[PDB]
Amino acid sequence: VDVPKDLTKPVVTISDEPDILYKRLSVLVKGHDKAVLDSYEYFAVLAAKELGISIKVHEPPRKIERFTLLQSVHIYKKHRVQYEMRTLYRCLELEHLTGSTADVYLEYIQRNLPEGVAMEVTKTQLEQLPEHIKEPIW
Amino acid sequence: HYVDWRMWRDVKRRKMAYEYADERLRINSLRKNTILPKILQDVADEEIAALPRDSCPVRIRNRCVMTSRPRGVKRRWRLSRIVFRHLADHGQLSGIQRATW
Amino acid sequence: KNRAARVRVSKGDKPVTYEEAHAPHYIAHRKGWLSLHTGNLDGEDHAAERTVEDVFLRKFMWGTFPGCLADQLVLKRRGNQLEICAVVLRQLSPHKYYFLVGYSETLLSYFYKCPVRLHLQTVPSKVVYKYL
Amino acid sequence: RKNIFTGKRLNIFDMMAVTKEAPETDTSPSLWDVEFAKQLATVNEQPLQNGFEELIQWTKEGKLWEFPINNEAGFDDDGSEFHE
Amino acid sequence: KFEEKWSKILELLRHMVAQKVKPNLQTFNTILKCLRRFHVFARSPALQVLREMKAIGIEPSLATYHHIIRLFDQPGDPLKRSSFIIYDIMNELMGKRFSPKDPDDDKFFQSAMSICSSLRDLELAYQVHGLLKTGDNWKFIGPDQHRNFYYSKFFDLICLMEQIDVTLKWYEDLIPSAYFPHSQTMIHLLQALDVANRLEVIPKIWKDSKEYGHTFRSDLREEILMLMA
Ligand SMILES: [Mg+2]
Ligand SMILES: [Mg+2]
Repeated sequence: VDVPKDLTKPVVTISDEPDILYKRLSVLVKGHDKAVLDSYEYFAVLAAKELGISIKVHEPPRKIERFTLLQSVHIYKKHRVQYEMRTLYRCLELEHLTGSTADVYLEYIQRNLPEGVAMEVTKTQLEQLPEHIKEPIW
Repeated sequence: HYVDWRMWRDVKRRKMAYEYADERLRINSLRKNTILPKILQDVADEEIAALPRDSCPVRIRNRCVMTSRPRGVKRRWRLSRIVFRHLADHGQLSGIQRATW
Repeated sequence: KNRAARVRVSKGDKPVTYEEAHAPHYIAHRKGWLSLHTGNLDGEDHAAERTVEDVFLRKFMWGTFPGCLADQLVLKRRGNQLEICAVVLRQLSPHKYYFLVGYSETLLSYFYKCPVRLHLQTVPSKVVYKYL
Repeated sequence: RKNIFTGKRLNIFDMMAVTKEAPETDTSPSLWDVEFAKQLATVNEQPLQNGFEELIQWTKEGKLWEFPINNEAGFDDDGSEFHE
Repeated sequence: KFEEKWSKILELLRHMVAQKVKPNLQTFNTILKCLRRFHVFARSPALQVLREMKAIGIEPSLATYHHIIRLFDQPGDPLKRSSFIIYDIMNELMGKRFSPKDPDDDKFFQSAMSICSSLRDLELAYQVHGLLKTGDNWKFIGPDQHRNFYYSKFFDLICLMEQIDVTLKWYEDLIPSAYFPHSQTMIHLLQALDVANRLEVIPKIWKDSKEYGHTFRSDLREEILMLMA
């Protein structure tokens, strides 16, 4: 029964400036845990579907970096300990977005990036020919 | 409060080298070409040699930041093999596991 | 014989937690990592500074809550935030816990220039996984 | 059956059609004005109500990064141009 | 006496107009706050001050109405004038989002709810709470002791004047998420359960009472046992 009566919605102002057009966004996420990337993918894909964004997911091949260290503090060179760091990937490829749509989607999924997961967002922006290149001056 | 006097000497070298880096780069550029006159390049040779010895970057040593071990240090973590393994074997380094394949 | 992080068999009377019972070759098999950040991912920077910070925080919390911690810390980093998750005991009065949480969150936020939260979970006694 | 707003009023103060056309913005506030503005921020002061509100407060104070992430946030190398 | 003080105040207002000084919101709020000592003599004058504000264009804030209801709400059984004022004030304030204008804006809701309990009008109380919940008005509830007083008076009026089935919904939503109940509010809830002939809930009230720090309150323990037996 104790429910808010009216809610102040955040003010979104439509500007008089034209919006940016993104042909593609490539959201590459890196992690040490595959199940955490599975959960993040499900969340990211569901968010895209609910917002009307075309999304395709693929898994780039994993990178395993290995290195060797001595076993003992002193001598015993033949005995080693070998460590590794596994980097797993998931690539969300969004298409045909505007600057506003990308700004909202990226803020939403980036704020919910789980601990231990990095992201590299490659943004392809559609532009028109510079005004100076329309015709030669010579 | 550094681990030992050796670490403290490296701290001072890194500080002095930082302060003189621009001057050393400018003078060294005068010497690393065949364009400028050799008379000028000889005076630059003396000038860079007169700078304090602890400004020379080759004297800096990558010691373990925790124990000051001068060898067996992994550059990415700046830790000796012993200290790195202690933290890794206790599961305290994100994403580092024992390798088997 | 290997020694690293192996609690050795006693008479069957030494209580060990789940983390202390698992040797280093289980760190990605049966137990997870006590710290999660991006420093150690491929192509990522600042692994060294994250490591020093983690070592300091584990020392800071051990001395700031003396005798209260029931197991190892779980350090989480999300963007700018640092979240410390600690399993503590139910011996110290709640007033002293609230004081120490307000003190540690403020002092650590000013030391590492980032928002720091401390999430305490209390247990009646140390959780015993097995008796070695 | 009479509304409290309808009735006799004090006519000492005449009806002010508009406010002051230009305030003294250049003049710095006195200690009284600063302190009075601090009392108006307390009536509306409440404890954080949920996790979202804590994140909102941090963002307003400048403690939390603003999303979407901009790797050059707060760094405009003296407003220099590419040709410089 | 009031008449002399009123003349003095009016003289300053006439000095203010003579010097071409325009009154702000605080000018009127101090008049109303000062007019609270003269309990029954300032009622009509205070309303004149409010009517003057609206004409000039100064919009009454929550503090303005707080001072008025405090002036009009003195220890009197009829509360006939108080009844009219609060009903009219609530009609004006319905669905108004407020912003901090006067340091006393935070004292309105506790005073409004206290009058609703004195009048024992649940519909008026729901209007006051409705105003608190619109937009960001909830932030004007005030410090902790203000918040506890407001909710104590509000929940005590619900238990008394509303069906038990709705009272229990308000009980679940408000406690502990909104406030921690006083031992006397548990007694009122037990009395409401008695009137409704719903005594199967008494064991639950005891459990909740122990969880809210009333395990060793003598008054509460005696009431529960008496009702059960
Ligand atoms: Mg060397
Ligand atoms: Mg061996």
